[PDB]
Amino acid sequence: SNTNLIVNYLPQDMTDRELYALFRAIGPINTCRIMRDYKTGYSYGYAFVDFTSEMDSQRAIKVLNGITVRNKRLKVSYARPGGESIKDTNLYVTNLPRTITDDQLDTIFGKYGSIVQKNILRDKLTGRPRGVAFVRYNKREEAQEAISALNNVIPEGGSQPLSVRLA
RNA sequence: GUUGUUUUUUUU
Repeated sequence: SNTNLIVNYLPQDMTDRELYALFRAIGPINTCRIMRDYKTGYSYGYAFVDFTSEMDSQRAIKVLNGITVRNKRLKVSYARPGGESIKDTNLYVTNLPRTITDDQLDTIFGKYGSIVQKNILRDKLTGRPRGVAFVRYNKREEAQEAISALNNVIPEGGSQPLSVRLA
């Protein structure tokens, strides 16, 4: 947790030119990479921004986090050290009680490790949960643990066995 | 009974 940031939810048509102007506005930028699939060069939808000062980095988070750019809302946060340990940490859960909430998810899945991002898919019309959700842990061991502890078991408040697998 | 994130969080 220092100067390196990971920018998420970037519109596909965002150029390095844009990333720069946007983040440069906070303080001097060391580097700005958009991360796109080699060959086709299509944005993986995220980027890293290495500021020069730990202070500038922090402030970027405070100001740019959540700002809307065209169709998306950016999500700026400190990058976690890479590695094999961050691998296979995204979970695809289904058969979740339809009365589920972000706080229950936290209770159920938060004991096995530290959640980095979670999303309860909701019906666009009703706004009610569809029973699906994506939970992304910090370490690869937490997801594995989460999986074996919750797969095929009935969650509290529900009458149906959860389904937890790697996305 | 096949629900899939603001499709895409580790350097593409």
